[PDB]
Amino acid sequence: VKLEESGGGLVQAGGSLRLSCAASERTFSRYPVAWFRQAPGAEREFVAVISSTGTSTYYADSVKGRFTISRDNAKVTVYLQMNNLKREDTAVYFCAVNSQRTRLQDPNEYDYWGQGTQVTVSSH
Amino acid sequence: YFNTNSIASTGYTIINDKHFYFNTDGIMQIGVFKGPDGFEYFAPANTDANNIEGQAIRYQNRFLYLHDNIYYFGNNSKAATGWVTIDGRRYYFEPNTAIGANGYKIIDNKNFYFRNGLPQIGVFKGPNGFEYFAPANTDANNIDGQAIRYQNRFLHLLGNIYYFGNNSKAVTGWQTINGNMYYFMPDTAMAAAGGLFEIDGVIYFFGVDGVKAP
Amino acid sequence: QVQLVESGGGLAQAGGSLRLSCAASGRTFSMDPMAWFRQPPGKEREFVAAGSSTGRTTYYADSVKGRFTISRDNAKNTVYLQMNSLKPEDTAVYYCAAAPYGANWYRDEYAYWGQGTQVTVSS
Repeated sequence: VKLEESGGGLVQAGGSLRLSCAASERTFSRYPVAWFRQAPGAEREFVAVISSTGTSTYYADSVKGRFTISRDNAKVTVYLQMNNLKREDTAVYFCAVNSQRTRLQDPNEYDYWGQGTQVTVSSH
Repeated sequence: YFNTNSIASTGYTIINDKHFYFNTDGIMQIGVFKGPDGFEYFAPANTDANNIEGQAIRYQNRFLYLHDNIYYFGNNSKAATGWVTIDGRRYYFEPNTAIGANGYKIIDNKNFYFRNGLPQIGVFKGPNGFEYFAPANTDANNIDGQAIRYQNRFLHLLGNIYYFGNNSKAVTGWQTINGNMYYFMPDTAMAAAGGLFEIDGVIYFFGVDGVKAP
Repeated sequence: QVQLVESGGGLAQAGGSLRLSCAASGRTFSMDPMAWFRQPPGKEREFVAAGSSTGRTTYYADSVKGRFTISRDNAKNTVYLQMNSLKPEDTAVYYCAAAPYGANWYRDEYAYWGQGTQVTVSS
């Protein structure tokens, strides 16, 4: 209740996409939001999380320096800026809200999720 | 004291060896109320042996549930008050109402924390901070759910971590213990542990032992 | 003299939603908790849902959370079970009970029982 993701798709390596996570209610601003990603049928792995304030962030080692997470509270939206895109970054990307503000690297701990957006990286 | 020109009275009232309870404004009471023999169940018409509205009834060795209140009735059809033992567990019922105890409660200078008449085991918030209401026999032959002396020491319970100061109360907020920083949540006194937590709009990483990574 | 009479049963289909009613007569239950149990065929009677007269306390069987909702009208001396997102397993006779006297409301110790009404869910 209720996250809508957009901004994924196909893209040549070295390229850049910006992901968006739009929320339905203004109460979204209260909580930290995170991005997770799964390869087909495998784990939802931790990508990044940002504090409710927008002030504070934590990243998985595999995207540190390439990905930036951020939020516009006025727009009740969280973004994932993906730069330097490797082929290995191919996955479905999920954003998710966590009410308890607890164990933020763990998918299970999250209460709300978006539908997921597919990101596919080429080699042309 | 006086009666009425259907009968009305004030308080506990015996009519043809049946029991009734009136409020001081002459209206009949349905529920569990105190009479000279103890608290009785003044029941709605037709609850047992075709009892008349508001008549105390036979109701033996069983619980009674009215609104969100719980009572236990013994062999004599009076509601237990104080400490009573039901199927091997000690329950507690408030002497003034016969209603099951909830929340923090001092009884014979001993502290307990009750859910539905039962002393709960764990770390809960009394008026003077979080105490450790412990299993029976943990320290100085304490009874089940009684707050115990617990000084300058950690406690693991239900997969949580707590630290207790000199006054046997759980510390809360940022704390430094043996060179390490913990943050114990003010709501529950539980250490933040095993991952990333947002504390005051800031993410921190805490080990599984609840120690903050610098 | 006291009866709990169930209605609203019959046939429904997966994902659909029924609403059961239990009308009580012979005494007022305005103070008593009321509850729903069910008996799948071959399986034995089991707990569905229970609530206090005020609505403040309600308990649900794990297999039913979110999907079923107990409620009541003490004016009409009736309890209701609202069954959404129905499934094949939900097929059973449903009985209402009132006035529990055991140590908790999951236990089938209740002073009054309805005769029960059939619920069937297809495919």
